[PDB]
Amino acid sequence: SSSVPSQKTYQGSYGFRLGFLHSGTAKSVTCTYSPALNKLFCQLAKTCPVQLWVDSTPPPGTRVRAMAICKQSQHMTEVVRRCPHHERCSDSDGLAPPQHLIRVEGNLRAEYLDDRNTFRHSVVVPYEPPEVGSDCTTIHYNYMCYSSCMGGMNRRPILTIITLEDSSGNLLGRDSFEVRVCACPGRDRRTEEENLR
Ligand SMILES: [Zn+2]
Repeated sequence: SSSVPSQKTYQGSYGFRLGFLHSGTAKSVTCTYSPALNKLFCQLAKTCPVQLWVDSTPPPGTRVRAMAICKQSQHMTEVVRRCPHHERCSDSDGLAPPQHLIRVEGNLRAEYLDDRNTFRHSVVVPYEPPEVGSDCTTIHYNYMCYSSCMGGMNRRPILTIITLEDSSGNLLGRDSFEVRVCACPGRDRRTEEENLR
């Protein structure tokens, strides 16, 4: 009735870790990642490219799961879901449950899970190796509530946990990042980094 997934970074046998575009903080950026904060800033329901880097190719049937949790210990048993307003909106892509914060864009093989025991939401896709001309695999995520949505992200720091799993669900790798969904990611990142003095 209470639990939390592990957030322990784990590179594993295949050298798994995340990467992000180096987009800077101009006002026009639709998303941007802060290395100093390990924090992705993005806009509501827009493309967030997240890169999967491995040193060696994982086995057939490997999968990539994303799940959101509250970062603070006093809230980590609370399931992260969309707020009442956005859950009722007509923004369904035909695949994602209306309550799920995290969607995958542009992948018809995305699978969405309400865990039967923990009730937590996640979205999982097949692992694909990098395409011709690329050195990493990119997943396009969408975050479907704002950080300020009460009943949703609740103005709480939220962590996204990305896990590399084998076909049976066993852990092969894990990485994570804080996520802020906001109107102007470039300005918000530069403002939060200004305090790093
Ligand atoms: Zn919302």
